[PDB]
Amino acid sequence: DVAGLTPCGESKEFARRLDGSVKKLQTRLKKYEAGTPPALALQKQIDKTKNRFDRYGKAGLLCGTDGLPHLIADGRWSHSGEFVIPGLFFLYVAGWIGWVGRSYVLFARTADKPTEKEIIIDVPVALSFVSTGFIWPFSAFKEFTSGNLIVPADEITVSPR
Amino acid sequence: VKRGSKVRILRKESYWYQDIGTVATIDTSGIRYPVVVRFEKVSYSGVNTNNFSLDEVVEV
Amino acid sequence: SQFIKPYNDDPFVGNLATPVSTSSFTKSLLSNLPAYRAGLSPLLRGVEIGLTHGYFLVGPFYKLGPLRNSDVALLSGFFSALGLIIILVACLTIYGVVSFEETEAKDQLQTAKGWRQFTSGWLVGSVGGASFAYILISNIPFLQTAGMSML
Amino acid sequence: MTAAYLPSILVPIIGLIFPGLVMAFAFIYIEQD
Amino acid sequence: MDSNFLKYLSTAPVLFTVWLSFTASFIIEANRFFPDMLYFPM
Amino acid sequence: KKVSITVDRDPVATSFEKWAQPGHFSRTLAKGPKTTTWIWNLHADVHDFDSHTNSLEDISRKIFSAHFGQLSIIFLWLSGMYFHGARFSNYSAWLSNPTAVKPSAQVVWPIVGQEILNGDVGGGFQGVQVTSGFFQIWRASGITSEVELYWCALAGLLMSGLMIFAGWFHYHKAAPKLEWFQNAESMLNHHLSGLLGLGCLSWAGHQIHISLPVNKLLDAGVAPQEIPLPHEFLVNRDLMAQLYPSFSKGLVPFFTLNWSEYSDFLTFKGGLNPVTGGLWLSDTAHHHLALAVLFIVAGHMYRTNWGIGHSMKEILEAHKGPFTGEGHKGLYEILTTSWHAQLAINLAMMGSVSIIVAHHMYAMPPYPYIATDYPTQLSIFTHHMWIGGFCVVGGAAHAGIFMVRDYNPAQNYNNLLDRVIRHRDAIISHLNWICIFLGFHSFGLYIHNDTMRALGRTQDMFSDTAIQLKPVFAQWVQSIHTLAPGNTTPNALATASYAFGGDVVAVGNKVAMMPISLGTADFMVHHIHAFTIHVTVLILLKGVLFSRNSRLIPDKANLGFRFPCDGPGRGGTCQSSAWDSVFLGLFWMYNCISVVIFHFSWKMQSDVWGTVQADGTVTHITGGNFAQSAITINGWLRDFLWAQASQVIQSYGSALSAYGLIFLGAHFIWAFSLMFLFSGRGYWQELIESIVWAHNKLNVAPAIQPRALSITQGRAVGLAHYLLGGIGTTWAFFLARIISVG
Amino acid sequence: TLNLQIPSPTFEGSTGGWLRAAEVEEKYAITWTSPKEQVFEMPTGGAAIMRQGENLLYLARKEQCLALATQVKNSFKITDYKVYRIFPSGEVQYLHPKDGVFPEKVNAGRVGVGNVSHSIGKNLNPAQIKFTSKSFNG
Amino acid sequence: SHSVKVYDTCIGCTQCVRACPCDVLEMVSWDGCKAGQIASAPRTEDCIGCKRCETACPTDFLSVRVYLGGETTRSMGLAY
Ligand code: CLA
Ligand code: CLA
Ligand code: CLA
Ligand code: CLA
Ligand code: CLA
Ligand code: CLA
Ligand SMILES: CC1=C(C/C=C(\C)CCC[C@H](C)CCC[C@H](C)CCCC(C)C)C(=O)c2ccccc2C1=O
Ligand code: SF4
Ligand code: SF4
Repeated sequence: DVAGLTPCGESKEFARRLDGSVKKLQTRLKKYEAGTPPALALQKQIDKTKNRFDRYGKAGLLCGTDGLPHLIADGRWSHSGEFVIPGLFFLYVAGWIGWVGRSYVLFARTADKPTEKEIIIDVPVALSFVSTGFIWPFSAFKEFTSGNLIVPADEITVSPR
Repeated sequence: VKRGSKVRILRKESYWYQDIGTVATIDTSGIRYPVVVRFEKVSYSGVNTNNFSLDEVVEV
Repeated sequence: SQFIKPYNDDPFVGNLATPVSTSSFTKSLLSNLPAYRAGLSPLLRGVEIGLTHGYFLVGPFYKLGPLRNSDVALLSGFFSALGLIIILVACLTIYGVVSFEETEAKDQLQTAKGWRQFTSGWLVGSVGGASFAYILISNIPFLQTAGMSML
Repeated sequence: MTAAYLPSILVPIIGLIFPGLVMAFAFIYIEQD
Repeated sequence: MDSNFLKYLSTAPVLFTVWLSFTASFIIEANRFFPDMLYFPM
Repeated sequence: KKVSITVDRDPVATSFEKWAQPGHFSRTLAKGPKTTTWIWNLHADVHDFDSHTNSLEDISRKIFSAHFGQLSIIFLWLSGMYFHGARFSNYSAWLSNPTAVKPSAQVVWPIVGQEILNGDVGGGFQGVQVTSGFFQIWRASGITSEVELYWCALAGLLMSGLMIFAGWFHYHKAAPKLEWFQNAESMLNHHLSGLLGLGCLSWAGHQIHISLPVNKLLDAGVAPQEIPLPHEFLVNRDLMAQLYPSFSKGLVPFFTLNWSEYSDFLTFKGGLNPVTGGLWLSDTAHHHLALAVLFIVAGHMYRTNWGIGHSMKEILEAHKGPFTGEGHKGLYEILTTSWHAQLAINLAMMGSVSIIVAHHMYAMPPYPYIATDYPTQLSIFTHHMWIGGFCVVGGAAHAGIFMVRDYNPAQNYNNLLDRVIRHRDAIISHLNWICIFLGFHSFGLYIHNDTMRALGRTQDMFSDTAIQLKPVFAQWVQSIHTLAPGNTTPNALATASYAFGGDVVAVGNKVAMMPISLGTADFMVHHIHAFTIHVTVLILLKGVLFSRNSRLIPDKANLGFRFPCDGPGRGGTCQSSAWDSVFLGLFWMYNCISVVIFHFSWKMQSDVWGTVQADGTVTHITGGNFAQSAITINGWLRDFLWAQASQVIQSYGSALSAYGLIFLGAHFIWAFSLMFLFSGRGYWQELIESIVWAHNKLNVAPAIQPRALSITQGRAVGLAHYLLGGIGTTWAFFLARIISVG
Repeated sequence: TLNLQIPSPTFEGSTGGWLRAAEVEEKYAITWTSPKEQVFEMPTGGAAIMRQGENLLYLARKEQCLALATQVKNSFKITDYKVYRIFPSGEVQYLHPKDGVFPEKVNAGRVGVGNVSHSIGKNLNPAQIKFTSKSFNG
Repeated sequence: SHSVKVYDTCIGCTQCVRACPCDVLEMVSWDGCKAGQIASAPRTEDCIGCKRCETACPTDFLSVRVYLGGETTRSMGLAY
């Protein structure tokens, strides 16, 4: 398909991986009596293995000759859920986290003793800040455009050149 | 510059170069560095005050 | 009754007077060694020291060398001991060249002429002692097997 | 090997005589005043 | 609630441990109820 | 009276105020942070009580209560081990079939596929195999059910609560005075006679009255569920007297000194129990009873309120001769005023005792079915070896701390300490020379043998089929100890251990114990051990003796125990403190214990551990390769390191795969440690300057100014991650290998 | 001047004392007066007891003598100590305090050595003073 | 021998002279500071280079500076 890879739902070596995993769990299952809790645990592991391989085979994932799913990350939408959309989810969270941390830093400078606020967190104020992060891109961009995010170079300490 | 003012440091070798301090005392005698400036950030040696000349301090 | 005292009645020098360092036996043994014995030229000090060390140098080379299981073990061991003797003589020569300035004094070890005499004596004694050890092991079967010939 | 005596002549010389003289003369040079 | 005990609870190591355990519990329960998420499903 | 109880009531109010003020204990730290260095200083010096105050009484009270807190933690750990044995273990199935059921007392939850770590350990159970040896201890104690383990866990929890309550009471409500702590004679009398003596007596009672009948029934083949309860063994004298008839005679032979009547349950048999492969429990019962008698006798030595008893100050001051000046005068004041000297002595002794425990426990297995449990043996030997080495280096460290801080030259004039200081140069020079001699004539033998085997000269090697270095003295000692029963020990049925010589004790077709011969390789590795121990002694003793001053730094005591340097001057004075000597000696302790445990693992796997099959031949795990391979570094590299690491690197997809993961992770962290070890502070501080500029550009610079870790902290962090990585690598490799093949 | 006949503190000796370079290259001397006989720590390792009155001691390094001086200053309140340098030829060079007044106190007649008339950030770059004997200070 | 320089940012606190283990620095009269004194280094042949004076100096970036140079018996701290 892409890059000569085959879909996992028709790959014979993907089926060989699934069969090998199922037999490897079943040979452990063979040594326990039916109804024993290890037997139930092993059968649950077999069910999870079968469900995982079934789910992976019907997802449009591409499998190489090894028998494992291979991710496509060139920007194409047919694999846009493999790298692009989870990454944006991280981009949602991480841009949240730094922003609320930045907000707390701007709060902490205004206190009587900032370092005590640094080691001993103001928990209601911190919870307010971590609540504020849900609209972080627009808030951060408005902070940037109003000159409150970037400071000029003449107010930052630098070493002698 | 005067007593109480916030000043920026233009001494290149200083730890607080382009940072803001508060003037604590201006000596009137013929001292090369008569402006005592106290800083909120401590240096690497743990001090937070230093003497500077008139041209090494600019009011903000 | 204290057995450990300051060295030379100086408490601030970096040494202590101990039974191992300053007893009568230790002083007698050190003063009777050729390196410290009075009335000896440096040449004769070299001769005695070289005879002793060159005599004992033959043994390990003969008994543990790569040719020890061959018929020429003693000859190889003596030749190796002689090569070690020549190397040590070169060490003595360069030590005396770099350590002393040329002075008239020649009756002390720590002079240029005295050290050259000591090196000459050490070479001649080392060759003589190694040759004597070679002769004795060659001519006595007890030394060839290091005592298993009695069993 | 043509001129097979040359390894057995030169390898002991290069490996024992050359470094011994080099170390001795370099010692004399670096320790003299 | 004693205010000094609350201030001790508001210290960086205690809150750090509690928040990282809370985050780990989110990841653990998410992977328990929705396992094997190699991908965003289409 | 002179020995009395003095206590101050309510000295410290119980409050949460200082809980909210980090650094309250230190006047420097109570001002609050300005740099990130403050945080590290807060966590590094917190339990260093003597640097916060000069009052010895408050320091001693803090020490006493911190010891109570540690005892509470240890009791909580023991209660946890008993509870996890009770609820999450296969202990009954192991009790039914000890030779075929792997002990396991840890069960994982299935979350991300880690349920694969619940391996098939036998007995219809799945879990993580445990090697702490608790199953054998509980079998030796007579625990036959998990209900008793539940009750043991409850007792441990109650004792943990009692210890933590005692800590709170004895610091915060009733704190003893300094005069109470400064009774060495009373403390030794009570701790010798009451702690060790009555403890040994009560455990001998438990062994005789509970452990012996239950274990005798277990070795006879009775199932655990039909064995009578211990209180039935207490009250039914007939039930005991079927097994040990001397109990029919009661306590009359004890009080009438007719003790040989008790010869059936107090024995001196020696050797090992053939059914279980452990020591005879009657031998242990007489042993602990004799230890109880000896300790209670030793606990009446020291002078107290009544006139009888020895005075240790008089004993110390009486022992002086012509070679030693004032002799042992002044040491009693040192050990009754400085806590650090006592910590040095006690850490040194606990480390040596742990090492003795490791040796004497592999060689004489004391528990039933622990000898053929090869992972348990390897685990407890390696663990107690490491604990012993750490405690010895800590004794040296805290000796150096005493030397820097608490030593007073005015009170130490011409005593043994002063004379040791006054010939420190002779000591360090002679020890340095003997260390170089040991290094040459031990390690150059391995290098020489590697070169000879590489040069194709096998007849020039140091081996048993070549020029020999025979360990004649140790072999002679082994011959004496094998000949000892009936000649110098007439009342012993068997030898103290079969490692000196004798028969092959095998349990369930696996070797419990066999003779351990000593050849050229054993000679070389024991002299390697002597070399490494002498070099560690050189480092630690040189650090201790030069802790106060040297020819380099004449005022080193003013700088303190722990400083990075005295500047780049005098050529460079880096790592001049005693702390840095401890820092290097920890590396050398790691090397020494690593070589010791490698010798142990290879020698037991090659010459002792294995399977017994028909015609009485013993097939060892590695087939006797130690004699010809442990004489070269290449043999250690290939036949021990390369060969036995196959199990940890092929463990993926099995129950031991976690060890492989830990193997890789330790390999990671150790290498990460070198980033601290090889680098210096200025580079990281300037990089932190650039990162601070980056955070300043977005106005997100913290108020607490970030600083690089201190030079001492850089060394300590590198050493800690190095030790963690190396010990974890050896841990994973040893455990995966010995679980797989043994 | 250094009185060679001043008695020494009572010391049992140690291995930390001065080596051959003291009698060959240079040696240092420290004298001081104590109000009583009292035990002090030697800077070379070990305890010695100083006598009441004057005490003369020989060391290998100046820093050892000044460490002893600091020790007796902060532990015995002795400030009259004098440190001399002695050569094998017998010439004695008085070292500390050089003009009789301790160096942390200003004394008249002292001249400044090594003083630079600008701040440290006004030193020259090496590129001005490469292939030139001009100093980096200006 | 090491080279020790004193720059005119010195405030005359006498800490560097008190921190010196080798008696290299001393305080001389000066008019550039309120204390009326400046540090000086007349005895840099005894300087070992330990930089205790630089550690002791309280002025933002140091007024007393030690430049390590040619090593001698005194500067190497050799008792032999
Ligand atoms: C015979 C009396 C006796 C006994 C048994 C002990 C026992 C102990 N002392 Mg000790 N001590 C005594 C008298 C005694 N002391 C006296 C008279 C003094 C004053 C001179 C001291 C001063 C002293 C100091 C200063 C310190 C100790 C410490 C310790 C503990 C060492 C750690 C250890 O091995 O714990 C494991 C051993 C155990 C037995 C664990 C159980 C712990 C509890 C407390 C035992 C209680 C037994 C009880 C009396 C009998 C009930 C048993 C049965 C009838 C149910 C240990 C619990 C150290 C410590 O850790 O303090 C907290 C310590 O720093 N002692
Ligand atoms: C408030 C949080 C915060 C924010 C917004 C930033 C912002 C920045 N950091 Mg920084 N940093 C922080 C905390 C923060 N830092 C901490 C705590 C550390 C110590 C581990 C570092 C260590 C660090 C290094 C070593 C580097 C940066 C770099 C950077 C820049 C690029 C982003 C990056 O690499 O992030 C990656 C961030 C990290 C690897 C560390 C983050 C640690 C946690 C996750 C953040 C703290 C969250 C905080 C606890 C929330 C509490 C608030 C709550 C009370 C409301 C950017 C200026 C890089 C740079 O210079 O790029 C130009 C760089 O090389 N930072
Ligand atoms: C740098 C080049 C080089 C190197 C590494 C070697 C290496 C070797 N030669 Mg060889 N050789 C070389 C050039 C070189 N050769 C040249 C150019 C000639 C022609 C004259 C020879 C002729 C030669 C003979 C006839 C023999 C060897 C032999 C050997 C072996 C033993 C060493 C010895 O006795 O040297 C002896 C070498 C010489 C006397 C000639 C000097 C080598 C060149 C001219 C000098 C190069 C020096 C270099 C550029 C500067 C180094 C500076 C500093 C690092 C010291 C060894 C494998 C011996 C052998 O076969 O043993 C198995 C032997 O018998 N060589
Ligand atoms: C490339 C340099 C080089 C060369 C050519 C050799 C050559 C040799 N080594 Mg060797 N060796 C070397 C480097 C070298 N080595 C290094 C670097 C080491 C240290 C790891 C060793 C350590 C070593 C050991 C430990 C031994 C040898 C031995 C031998 C000899 C092999 C056995 C035999 O048949 O001799 C039989 C021996 C002899 C015929 C004696 C030769 C005596 C010579 C000819 C005297 C010359 C003295 C001197 C060079 C004169 C000039 C002085 C001047 C340099 C100042 C052989 C002559 C073995 C041996 O037999 O030596 C006793 C042996 O035991 N070597
Ligand atoms: C009986 C045990 C014992 C006791 C009571 C003490 C007590 C003390 N020691 Mg000592 N020490 C000991 C054993 C002991 N030590 C041993 C065995 C060693 C050798 C390693 C040392 C080495 C040592 C040094 C080198 C120093 C001390 C110091 C101190 C003092 C302050 C300690 C402090 O504040 O740390 C506070 C507590 C900590 C910093 C916690 C340490 C955490 C460690 C480093 C990491 C643990 C890793 C963990 C086990 C595994 C995690 C891995 C996982 C993440 C995968 C205090 C008097 C210091 C001092 O100032 O003395 C005057 C000092 O310089 N000791
Ligand atoms: C494998 C690496 C290695 C080696 C070989 C050494 C070697 C040494 N260390 Mg070291 N060390 C190491 C790693 C190593 N260290 C590491 C990683 C640390 C980290 C903390 C330390 C920390 C450390 C401390 C803290 C101390 C040492 C000490 C010593 C010396 C002990 C004396 C001795 O055994 O002499 C025997 C020499 C050897 C075993 C080296 C190999 C020599 C063999 C015999 C072959 C000889 C061949 C021959 C010379 C070749 C001639 C050929 C010719 C061309 C030159 C020795 C020089 C101690 C010391 O110096 O006190 C005496 C000491 O105090 N080291
Ligand atoms: C890397 C390194 C540093 C840098 C280490 C920095 C300064 C300290 C790192 C501590 C971090 C901040 C805490 C643990 C990191 C966590 C994984 C994530 C941080 C969590 C934040 C919320 C604090 C040194 O300071 C250093 C000093 C001396 C010799 C070698 C070195 C050295 O190698
Ligand atoms: S480097 Fe040391 S010896 Fe030199 S002037 Fe500074 S403090 Fe004095
Ligand atoms: S320490 Fe610094 S500021 Fe103080 S006198 Fe010396 S040079 Fe001047």
